[PDB]
Amino acid sequence: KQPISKLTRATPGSAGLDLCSTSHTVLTPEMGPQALSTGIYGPLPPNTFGLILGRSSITMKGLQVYPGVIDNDYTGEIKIMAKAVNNIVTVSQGNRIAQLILLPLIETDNKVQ
Amino acid sequence: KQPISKLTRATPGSAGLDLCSTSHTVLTPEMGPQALSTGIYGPLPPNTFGLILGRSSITMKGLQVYPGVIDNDYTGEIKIMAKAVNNIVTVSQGNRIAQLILLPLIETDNKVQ
Amino acid sequence: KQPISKLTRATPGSAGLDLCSTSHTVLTPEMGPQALSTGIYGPLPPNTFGLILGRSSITMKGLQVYPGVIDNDYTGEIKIMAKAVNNIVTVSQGNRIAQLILLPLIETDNKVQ
Ligand SMILES: O=c1ccn([C@H]2C[C@H](O)[C@@H](COP(=O)(O)NP(=O)(O)OP(=O)(O)O)O2)c(=O)[nH]1
Ligand SMILES: O=c1ccn([C@H]2C[C@H](O)[C@@H](COP(=O)(O)NP(=O)(O)OP(=O)(O)O)O2)c(=O)[nH]1
Ligand SMILES: O=c1ccn([C@H]2C[C@H](O)[C@@H](COP(=O)(O)NP(=O)(O)OP(=O)(O)O)O2)c(=O)[nH]1
Ligand SMILES: [Mg+2]
Ligand SMILES: [Mg+2]
Ligand SMILES: [Mg+2]
Repeated sequence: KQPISKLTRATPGSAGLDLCSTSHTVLTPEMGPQALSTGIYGPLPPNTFGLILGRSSITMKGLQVYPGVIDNDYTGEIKIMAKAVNNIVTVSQGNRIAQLILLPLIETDNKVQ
Repeated sequence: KQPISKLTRATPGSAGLDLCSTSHTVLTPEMGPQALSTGIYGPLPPNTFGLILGRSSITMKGLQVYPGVIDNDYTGEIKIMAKAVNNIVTVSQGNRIAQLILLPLIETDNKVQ
Repeated sequence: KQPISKLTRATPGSAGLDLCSTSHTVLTPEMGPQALSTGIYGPLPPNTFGLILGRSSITMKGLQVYPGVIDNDYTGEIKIMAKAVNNIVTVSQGNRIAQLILLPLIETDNKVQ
């Protein structure tokens, strides 16, 4: 169970923190959306939330990552929601397949149900 | 016609403001993108804009929400752009199917056409 | 080779900077993801990064843009990653098909591999 602080960025000016799949997974379009496990857990730094997006090279190879929100106070495992677009996609254990981007969490007076 | 201030968040640290469909709608993949009505209208708080994203549990059930930008000065009805991925999807009136996330609107000198 | 400063926004309160395709391109669903060229190059203003999203009217006409991250220090050509959803899509040279949104780049202590 690793916290977000263990993630790395490709370059100093890279916006995304790369996420790996902890399992070897084969995906086909007929399977629809699948939740890939990353081994990384919330919560996030104060006053931030996360967006999970695909890496461009992975998108171009036919694996679509559906953008996901990581809440500031989420303490579960970060999953990547993904679907093979056209072809059979093979995700090997350790392949970096998505990235976490951190964004400011704006306060509002909206009610909390 | 309800303003964004009427939306609610799941938990204090939830980044998204949940959006419902005001109509019962059936969707199939052959239909392609459909615009679902929410009953909620812009504009947004000063110096912010909005992103519309799917809820993860709804994405995993096979309804893809295409991410959308809500401009600061949009005064129309917020719609959710959605497509059934693989299967028939039935959206009941009142189902929360997407979420609005508020983000800072950065000023630049880019021209305004 | 044009910098981001040359882009325009639809209205003063429009969050997105519109991106055009510099080539006439036909797309079908069987083709999967294709990278469209825009003629516009990073890098981005200090302390910002970019998200590339579809325009809503273009999404509703059946061209899906996969959201992409533009890093602060990217100096290559901004491309739009796109797929025809259901039908044949014809992108004419000069059609505005996506938009760049600028967001704050949050600093963290994550390591840089
Ligand atoms: O891609 C994702 C999206 C969400 N998540 C986790 C973290 C986020 O805080 C949590 C809930 O996200 P959403 O609000 O998008 N899902 P939903 O509205 O279905 O669940 P909840 O009712 O708990 O808010 O799911 C992921 O791990 N990966
Ligand atoms: O998912 C969405 C996306 C956009 N919208 C509305 C609000 C946003 O301010 C407005 C215009 O969004 P885009 O700029 O993405 N669309 P487009 O560029 O086609 O229209 P315009 O030329 O008016 O900017 O459409 C939604 O209601 N839901
Ligand atoms: O839609 C996109 C996404 C990315 N890009 C460019 C700019 C961005 O800085 C760069 C790298 O993006 P990602 O980190 O998403 N791709 P990946 O992780 O495959 O490459 P790298 O290993 O270089 O980080 O690709 C685009 O031009 N359009
Ligand atoms: Mg990268
Ligand atoms: Mg939620
Ligand atoms: Mg627009």
